[PDB]
Amino acid sequence: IVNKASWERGFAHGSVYKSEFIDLSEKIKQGDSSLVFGIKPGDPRVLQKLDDDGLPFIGAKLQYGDPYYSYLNLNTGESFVMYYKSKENCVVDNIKVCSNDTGSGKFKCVCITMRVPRNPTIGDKF
Amino acid sequence: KTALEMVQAAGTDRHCVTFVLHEEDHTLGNSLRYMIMKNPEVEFCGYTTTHPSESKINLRIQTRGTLPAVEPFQRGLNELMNVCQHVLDKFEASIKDYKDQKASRNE
Amino acid sequence: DAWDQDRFEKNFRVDVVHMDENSLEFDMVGIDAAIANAFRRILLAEVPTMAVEKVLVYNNTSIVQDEILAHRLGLIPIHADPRLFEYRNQGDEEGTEIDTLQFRLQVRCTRNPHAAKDSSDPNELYVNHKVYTRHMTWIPLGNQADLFPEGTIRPVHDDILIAQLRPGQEIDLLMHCVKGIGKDHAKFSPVATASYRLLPDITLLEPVEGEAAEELSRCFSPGVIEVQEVQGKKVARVANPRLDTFSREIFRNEKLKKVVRLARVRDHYIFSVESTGVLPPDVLVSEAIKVLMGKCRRFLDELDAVQ
Amino acid sequence: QQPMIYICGECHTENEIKSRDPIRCRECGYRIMYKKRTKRLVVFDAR
Amino acid sequence: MIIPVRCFTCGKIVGNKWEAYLGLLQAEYTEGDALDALGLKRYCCRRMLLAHVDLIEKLLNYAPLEK
RNA sequence: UAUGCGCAUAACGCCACAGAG
Ligand SMILES: [Zn+2]
Ligand SMILES: [Zn+2]
Repeated sequence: IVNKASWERGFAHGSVYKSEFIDLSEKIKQGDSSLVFGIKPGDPRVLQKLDDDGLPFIGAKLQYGDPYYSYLNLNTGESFVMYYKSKENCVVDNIKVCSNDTGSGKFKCVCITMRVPRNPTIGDKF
Repeated sequence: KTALEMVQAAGTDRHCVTFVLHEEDHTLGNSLRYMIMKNPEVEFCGYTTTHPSESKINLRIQTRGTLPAVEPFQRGLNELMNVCQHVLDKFEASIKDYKDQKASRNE
Repeated sequence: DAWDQDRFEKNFRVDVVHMDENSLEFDMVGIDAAIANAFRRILLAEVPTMAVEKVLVYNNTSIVQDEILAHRLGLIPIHADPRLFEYRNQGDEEGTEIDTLQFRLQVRCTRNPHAAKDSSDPNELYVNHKVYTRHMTWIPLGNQADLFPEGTIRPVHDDILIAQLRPGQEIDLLMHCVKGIGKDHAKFSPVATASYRLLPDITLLEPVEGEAAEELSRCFSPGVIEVQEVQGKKVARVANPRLDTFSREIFRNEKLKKVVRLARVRDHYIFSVESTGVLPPDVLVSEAIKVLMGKCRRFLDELDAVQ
Repeated sequence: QQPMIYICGECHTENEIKSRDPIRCRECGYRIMYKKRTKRLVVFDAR
Repeated sequence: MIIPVRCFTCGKIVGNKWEAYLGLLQAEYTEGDALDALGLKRYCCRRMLLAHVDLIEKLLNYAPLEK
């Protein structure tokens, strides 16, 4: 048994930080090797929900079905959007953007880290 | 919107009725149980909370003769209110007695 | 035996022990555990206060992250009078002058340009590196600035450390205070703790003399046993048994566990109400009695509406 | 209007990155860049 | 990480007592005497400040802007 | 088959580690 009022104050509150490494070469293998994160400007699928680089804001929350990232094909013009498929509401923590080993890589590797709250509920183990 | 349910028994006697008091817990329930058990015309009285997920109490009152068990419930409510009014008067008079004795003994 | 109101009003009395700001010890004599526990439970969880509910962050570059900082800010007591406000309705995201308060916290840490002198303490190197509770600025909405004098709506304690910054980092947010009872969330609870204990009566079943009096004086809390030199020999007597904490250490002394009797005085309570600072604690006890009167009046109105 | 600022991991200088240009810091050439947090309203409950 | 605003067990405001506690301990008080001089009478309040490990000063050595 | 709005996208095994009861 845990006191409710201790739990409502800060007793054993937590978090879990999930880091999802998104690579447009490795997963999104459609061809032409020219995918970059970004939005087609004027897209009603990403309005005020992803930033102008097709990548969520850092304060932002993510419910189910929210736009998770957007990437556009540069040799075509078509922009795609990917949706957030996890069932837990998270808050974006940071987004780091990666090059290759030379500093010549293009804007296609990213690593979103999200915070899931996870305060103690009924059914948690102490 | 209705906070109070009166559940008579299968008999239509109205001498054994369970009172369901919504949005309520051990505070009013135990104080009412204390004040209704002071009635001589009450055979049985107890309360219980139905489940922790719910917020209501069941309160049983069984009377002896021809009075229904609504009259001890209403009398126990009025008697508990009169108790709390007298406790309020005594407490405020004592606090006012403390604040006058203290403010004059340092001056 | 029926409920005799006159016998209750003869035997009931309240004795105030100590009252300052934010603490109150008093006695209730001749009341039952049902009603005394009712008062204790009302003070814990049903006297309403004002507390932060929604936190609208704009920028938060600190390391105290956002959902943690919101809970952090909800646990701060807001020195408002909760009796002048109302419950915000179900589904009102925008609260009016009646039922909400607004506080703006907007602190930016910058490096101290001058007078650093290559030192090491943060109080000289940085400015606004600790975000305290005096940084919360009340934003009056509606006509609350005329209804409340200046410096009345504020937090109770300024110097509760909210967060801690470094140069470049910034906390920019806006808080909404609503009214609620501590049954809902513990942030609404107006008391540090409110509790009682029955008064102990220590009696001596046999006169205790000599070194046994000193053992008796040490087997209790400091103050209850006055050992005194009447003839030059020492005898023990109970003097202010309120100080005893029931450590029951006299029941380990094999010789002296037969000469005392520890019991409690039935229906003699010693309350202690420690306000957090939202209201004075005597006002909290008055409102806690009025809450139980309101419960009784609620169900009497239900009975009269059925009839 | 409102450029996308990224912060280098080492030198912490602010970097604007478009879609087609190679990502590396314009000063020190470092490979990891953190996205800048900008002012935008998010609502939390104090609970 | 950072000093809790309230005690966990009872709701006593303990968040405004961390710098006072450090200033009492640097003034050569015993930890029991420094907890007495803050009015922490129940041991629930008293372990909140006695056992607090303040990870935010270690966690701000990695402060990013360093400017 | 699932999601989103009849339409668009996504449609898996084998080892090895780690864990729960
Ligand atoms: Zn760099
Ligand atoms: Zn405590």
